[PDB]
Amino acid sequence: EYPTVSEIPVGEVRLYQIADGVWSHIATQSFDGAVYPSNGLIVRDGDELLLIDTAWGAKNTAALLAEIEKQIGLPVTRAVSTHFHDDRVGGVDVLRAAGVATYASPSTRRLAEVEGNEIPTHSLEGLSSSGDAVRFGPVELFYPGAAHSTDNLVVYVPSASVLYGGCAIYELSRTSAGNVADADLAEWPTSIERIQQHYPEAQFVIPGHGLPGGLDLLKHTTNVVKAHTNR
Ligand SMILES: [Cl-]
Ligand SMILES: [Cl-]
Ligand SMILES: [Mg+2]
Ligand code: NA
Ligand SMILES: [Zn+2]
Ligand SMILES: [Zn+2]
Ligand SMILES: [Zn+2]
Repeated sequence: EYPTVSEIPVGEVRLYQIADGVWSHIATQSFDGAVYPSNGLIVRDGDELLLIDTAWGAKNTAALLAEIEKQIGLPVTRAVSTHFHDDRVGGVDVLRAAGVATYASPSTRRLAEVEGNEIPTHSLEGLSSSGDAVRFGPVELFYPGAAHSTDNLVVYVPSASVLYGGCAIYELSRTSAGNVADADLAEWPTSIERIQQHYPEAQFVIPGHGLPGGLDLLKHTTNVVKAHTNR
Protein backbone atom coordinates (compact mmCIF):
# COMPACT_ATOMS: atom_id res chain seq x y z
CA GLU A 1 0.00 0.00 0.00
CA TYR A 2 3.04 2.41 0.32
CA PRO A 3 2.57 5.22 -2.19
CA THR A 4 5.01 5.58 -5.01
CA VAL A 5 6.02 8.46 -7.15
CA SER A 6 3.43 7.59 -9.84
CA GLU A 7 0.55 7.48 -7.29
CA ILE A 8 1.04 10.97 -5.87
CA PRO A 9 0.28 14.06 -7.96
CA VAL A 10 2.71 16.93 -7.28
CA GLY A 11 0.96 19.10 -4.75
CA GLU A 12 -0.76 16.25 -2.89
CA VAL A 13 0.52 14.68 0.33
CA ARG A 14 -0.24 11.14 1.47
CA LEU A 15 0.26 9.68 4.94
CA TYR A 16 1.20 6.12 5.76
CA GLN A 17 0.90 4.65 9.23
CA ILE A 18 4.09 2.73 10.09
CA ALA A 19 3.34 1.87 13.72
CA ASP A 20 1.18 3.10 16.58
CA GLY A 21 1.80 6.85 16.68
CA VAL A 22 4.28 6.88 13.75
CA TRP A 23 3.45 7.91 10.19
CA SER A 24 5.46 8.81 7.17
CA HIS A 25 4.42 11.68 4.94
CA ILE A 26 4.95 11.32 1.20
CA ALA A 27 4.95 14.06 -1.42
CA THR A 28 6.43 14.60 -4.87
CA GLN A 29 8.34 17.38 -6.57
CA SER A 30 9.72 18.23 -9.97
CA PHE A 31 13.52 18.47 -9.95
CA ASP A 32 16.13 18.42 -12.70
CA GLY A 33 13.42 17.46 -15.20
CA ALA A 34 12.22 14.38 -13.32
CA VAL A 35 9.62 13.76 -10.61
CA TYR A 36 10.83 12.43 -7.28
CA PRO A 37 8.95 11.34 -4.14
CA SER A 38 10.14 12.42 -0.72
CA ASN A 39 9.40 11.16 2.78
CA GLY A 40 9.26 12.68 6.20
CA LEU A 41 7.96 11.47 9.56
CA ILE A 42 5.16 12.32 12.00
CA VAL A 43 5.45 11.06 15.58
CA ARG A 44 2.77 11.33 18.22
CA ASP A 45 4.00 13.34 21.26
CA GLY A 46 1.27 12.88 23.84
CA ASP A 47 -1.69 14.91 22.55
CA GLU A 48 0.51 16.76 20.03
CA LEU A 49 2.55 15.80 16.97
CA LEU A 50 6.24 16.14 16.17
CA LEU A 51 6.98 16.60 12.48
CA ILE A 52 10.24 15.45 10.90
CA ASP A 53 10.99 17.38 7.68
CA THR A 54 8.83 19.49 5.42
CA ALA A 55 7.06 18.11 2.33
CA TRP A 56 9.53 19.76 -0.08
CA GLY A 57 8.03 23.14 -0.83
CA ALA A 58 5.50 25.62 0.47
CA LYS A 59 2.46 24.27 -1.42
CA ASN A 60 3.28 20.69 -0.48
CA THR A 61 3.82 21.65 3.16
CA ALA A 62 0.49 23.44 3.38
CA ALA A 63 -1.11 20.29 1.96
CA LEU A 64 0.79 18.28 4.57
CA LEU A 65 -0.69 20.31 7.42
CA ALA A 66 -4.19 19.94 5.99
CA GLU A 67 -3.81 16.18 5.57
CA ILE A 68 -2.56 15.82 9.15
CA GLU A 69 -5.59 17.67 10.46
CA LYS A 70 -7.98 15.64 8.31
CA GLN A 71 -6.51 12.21 9.05
CA ILE A 72 -4.96 12.53 12.52
CA GLY A 73 -6.53 15.59 14.13
CA LEU A 74 -3.75 16.45 16.60
CA PRO A 75 -1.78 19.70 16.38
CA VAL A 76 1.72 19.83 14.98
CA THR A 77 3.60 21.76 17.63
CA ARG A 78 7.25 21.16 16.70
CA ALA A 79 9.18 20.25 13.57
CA VAL A 80 12.78 19.16 13.04
CA SER A 81 14.59 19.49 9.69
CA THR A 82 17.25 16.86 9.24
CA HIS A 83 19.51 18.84 6.86
CA PHE A 84 19.57 22.17 5.04
CA HIS A 85 18.30 21.22 1.57
CA ASP A 86 14.87 22.17 0.23
CA ASP A 87 13.34 18.67 0.61
CA ARG A 88 13.85 19.16 4.37
CA VAL A 89 13.46 22.92 5.00
CA GLY A 90 11.41 24.03 1.98
CA GLY A 91 8.10 24.91 3.65
CA VAL A 92 9.55 25.95 7.02
CA ASP A 93 7.98 29.38 6.50
CA VAL A 94 4.55 27.71 6.07
CA LEU A 95 5.10 25.74 9.28
CA ARG A 96 6.16 28.88 11.18
CA ALA A 97 3.17 30.83 9.89
CA ALA A 98 0.96 27.97 11.17
CA GLY A 99 2.40 28.21 14.70
CA VAL A 100 4.77 25.25 14.50
CA ALA A 101 8.05 25.69 16.38
CA THR A 102 10.74 24.78 13.83
CA TYR A 103 14.11 23.31 14.83
CA ALA A 104 17.42 22.33 13.27
CA SER A 105 21.00 22.02 14.40
CA PRO A 106 23.20 25.13 14.34
CA SER A 107 25.10 23.60 11.43
CA THR A 108 21.92 23.09 9.42
CA ARG A 109 20.71 26.61 10.17
CA ARG A 110 23.99 28.12 8.99
CA LEU A 111 24.13 26.02 5.82
CA ALA A 112 20.53 26.95 5.04
CA GLU A 113 21.40 30.63 5.39
CA VAL A 114 24.46 30.28 3.12
CA GLU A 115 22.45 28.39 0.50
CA GLY A 116 19.51 30.78 0.63
CA ASN A 117 17.06 28.19 1.96
CA GLU A 118 14.48 28.66 4.69
CA ILE A 119 15.91 28.72 8.21
CA PRO A 120 14.31 26.90 11.15
CA THR A 121 13.83 29.13 14.18
CA HIS A 122 15.21 27.05 17.04
CA SER A 123 18.61 25.46 17.47
CA LEU A 124 19.13 21.88 18.52
CA GLU A 125 22.08 21.59 20.87
CA GLY A 126 24.17 18.52 21.56
CA LEU A 127 24.54 17.33 17.96
CA SER A 128 27.79 18.97 16.82
CA SER A 129 30.03 15.88 17.00
CA SER A 130 29.77 12.59 15.14
CA GLY A 131 28.09 10.00 17.30
CA ASP A 132 26.12 12.54 19.37
CA ALA A 133 22.52 11.68 20.22
CA VAL A 134 19.88 13.72 22.03
CA ARG A 135 16.31 12.95 23.04
CA PHE A 136 13.74 15.35 21.57
CA GLY A 137 10.23 14.50 22.68
CA PRO A 138 9.36 10.99 21.52
CA VAL A 139 12.40 10.59 19.25
CA GLU A 140 16.17 10.41 19.49
CA LEU A 141 18.11 12.64 17.10
CA PHE A 142 21.49 11.27 16.03
CA TYR A 143 24.30 12.97 14.16
CA PRO A 144 26.15 10.06 12.48
CA GLY A 145 28.77 12.23 10.80
CA ALA A 146 28.88 13.65 7.32
CA ALA A 147 27.17 11.63 4.59
CA HIS A 148 24.62 12.97 2.12
CA SER A 149 25.42 16.36 3.66
CA THR A 150 27.80 17.39 6.42
CA ASP A 151 24.88 18.28 8.75
CA ASN A 152 22.57 15.33 8.14
CA LEU A 153 20.68 13.95 11.15
CA VAL A 154 18.83 10.68 11.51
CA VAL A 155 15.85 10.10 13.78
CA TYR A 156 14.98 7.03 15.84
CA VAL A 157 11.57 6.40 17.43
CA PRO A 158 12.32 4.12 20.44
CA SER A 159 8.71 3.13 21.15
CA ALA A 160 8.17 1.87 17.56
CA SER A 161 11.70 0.78 16.55
CA VAL A 162 11.48 3.09 13.50
CA LEU A 163 14.71 4.55 12.08
CA TYR A 164 14.27 7.53 9.72
CA GLY A 165 17.42 8.06 7.71
CA GLY A 166 16.54 11.06 5.63
CA CYS A 167 18.65 11.56 2.54
CA ALA A 168 21.60 9.69 4.08
CA ILE A 169 19.77 6.38 3.48
CA TYR A 170 18.66 5.23 0.03
CA GLU A 171 15.69 3.09 -0.90
CA LEU A 172 16.51 -0.29 -2.45
CA SER A 173 15.29 0.72 -5.92
CA ARG A 174 17.92 3.49 -6.03
CA THR A 175 21.00 1.72 -7.35
CA SER A 176 22.94 4.84 -8.34
CA ALA A 177 23.76 7.88 -6.27
CA GLY A 178 21.37 10.80 -5.88
CA ASN A 179 22.40 14.40 -5.32
CA VAL A 180 25.91 14.22 -3.91
CA ALA A 181 27.03 17.79 -4.59
CA ASP A 182 27.16 18.52 -0.85
CA ALA A 183 28.03 15.00 0.25
CA ASP A 184 31.10 13.68 2.01
CA LEU A 185 31.41 10.51 -0.06
CA ALA A 186 34.51 9.44 1.85
CA GLU A 187 32.86 9.60 5.25
CA TRP A 188 29.40 8.35 4.23
CA PRO A 189 30.16 4.63 4.78
CA THR A 190 31.64 5.35 8.21
CA SER A 191 28.59 7.43 9.15
CA ILE A 192 26.33 4.55 8.11
CA GLU A 193 28.46 2.23 10.27
CA ARG A 194 27.74 4.55 13.21
CA ILE A 195 24.00 4.29 12.54
CA GLN A 196 24.24 0.50 12.37
CA GLN A 197 26.19 0.33 15.63
CA HIS A 198 23.85 2.75 17.45
CA TYR A 199 20.46 1.47 16.18
CA PRO A 200 20.91 -2.29 15.57
CA GLU A 201 17.40 -2.87 16.94
CA ALA A 202 15.62 -0.84 14.25
CA GLN A 203 12.83 -2.79 12.56
CA PHE A 204 11.60 -0.26 10.00
CA VAL A 205 13.99 2.02 8.13
CA ILE A 206 12.60 4.97 6.18
CA PRO A 207 14.79 6.53 3.47
CA GLY A 208 14.58 10.16 2.50
CA HIS A 209 13.01 9.11 -0.82
CA GLY A 210 11.07 5.97 -1.67
CA LEU A 211 9.97 2.75 -0.10
CA PRO A 212 10.68 1.78 3.51
CA GLY A 213 12.49 -1.40 4.34
CA GLY A 214 14.54 -2.95 7.09
CA LEU A 215 18.11 -2.48 8.23
CA ASP A 216 19.24 -3.88 4.88
CA LEU A 217 18.75 -0.35 3.49
CA LEU A 218 21.91 0.67 5.38
CA LYS A 219 24.23 -1.82 3.68
CA HIS A 220 22.48 -1.13 0.39
CA THR A 221 23.25 2.58 0.74
CA THR A 222 26.92 1.91 1.52
CA ASN A 223 27.15 -0.34 -1.53
CA VAL A 224 25.68 2.37 -3.79
CA VAL A 225 27.81 5.17 -2.31
CA LYS A 226 30.99 3.10 -2.64
CA ALA A 227 30.15 2.21 -6.25
CA HIS A 228 29.70 5.90 -7.06
CA THR A 229 33.01 6.76 -5.38
CA ASN A 230 34.77 4.22 -7.61
CA ARG A 231 33.04 5.25 -10.86
CL1 LIG B 1 8.63 29.07 17.91
CL1 LIG C 1 8.39 27.32 21.16
MG1 LIG D 1 25.59 21.58 15.06
NA1 NA E 1 18.49 22.64 -1.77
ZN1 LIG F 1 19.89 16.90 0.61
ZN1 LIG G 1 9.51 28.64 19.83
ZN1 LIG H 1 16.82 14.23 -0.64
